[PDB]
Amino acid sequence: SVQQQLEALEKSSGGRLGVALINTADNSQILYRADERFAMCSTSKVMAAAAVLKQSESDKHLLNQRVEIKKSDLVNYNPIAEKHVNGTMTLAELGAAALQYSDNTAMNKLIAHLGGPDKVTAFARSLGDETFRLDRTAPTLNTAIPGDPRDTTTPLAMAQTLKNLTLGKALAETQRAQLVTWLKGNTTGSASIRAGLPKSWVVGDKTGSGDYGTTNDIAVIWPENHAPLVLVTYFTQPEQKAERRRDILAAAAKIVTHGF
Repeated sequence: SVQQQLEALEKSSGGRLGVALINTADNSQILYRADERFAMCSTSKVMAAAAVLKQSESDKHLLNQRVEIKKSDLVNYNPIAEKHVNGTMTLAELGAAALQYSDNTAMNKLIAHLGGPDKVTAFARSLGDETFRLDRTAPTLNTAIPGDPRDTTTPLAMAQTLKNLTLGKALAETQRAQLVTWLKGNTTGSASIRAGLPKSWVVGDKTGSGDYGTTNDIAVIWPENHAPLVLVTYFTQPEQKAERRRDILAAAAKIVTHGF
């Protein structure tokens, strides 16, 4: 069975696997350690970007506003923000970089503009997500230390919230459509969830990778002839310098989507 397949996958992987799939056709779900906390890592960027979109619903000027990119803003990873040192980037462009290239500088600007990590948590709360919690900026929010509650959430919680953001009540139509466009254009997840699904399926996702070989991916999937599916696959390991295993996420995705 699916459950027996996942536990077997987990057992041979050498880590801890968290899975949460919601079939919007009938709201049925497939859960594996879905109520356990995991470090979100860069998948938390979706909540930061969405927080800015919610504000833009009340300020038609926000998204095009500018922020200047200094050389001191560059952190451990910023492939897009680097191309703009001494120049500027609009909040929209920062949202794009943070999500489609997982630019860490871009994420920080968004957090800064919102007023800090605590504000992102409040936004999550306003959405009915009582699990999510952002405590730090990039890149320290990626330490993913076992048992550390900072910057974590559960698979089910993130699945429920990702659903509300992309297919439900969370955002106004234009903003919601913008978030979806950003997710579909992601360039960092070909070896993760996407790798475990039929080539024709349309997918929008946000990956994450941190210490303890933490490998994550949350996505919205549009089959050719069925209602959408929302999937969260989190994976983490016992040793601080373990390698990431994007292939485990692909395997989990194939296991749970069998039949759609």
